[PDB]
Amino acid sequence: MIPGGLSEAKPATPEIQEIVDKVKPQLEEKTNETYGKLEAVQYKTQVVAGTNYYIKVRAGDNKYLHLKVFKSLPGQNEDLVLTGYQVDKNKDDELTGF
Repeated sequence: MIPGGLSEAKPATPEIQEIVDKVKPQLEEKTNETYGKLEAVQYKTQVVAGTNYYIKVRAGDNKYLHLKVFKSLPGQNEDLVLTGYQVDKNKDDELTGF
């Protein structure tokens, strides 16, 4: 039958790291919250009224983060949008139910 949770988990390339830079800059200017120039190390994708993304970004060559990059649809707001993110989380942290 169908699974019960998020998808798998792959490494983050420059494109995926751009996906974050797509709404993560706004993310930063959204909660007036700054991180410190992070890079993507891994990520995934969700599934809703479009397609949400989840990118795991590092934070100091050792710390990490996790932010969103939702992609609505062309017929309405094709542009991207942040559904929720994360800061100095960890490796054994959770990603769903968030």
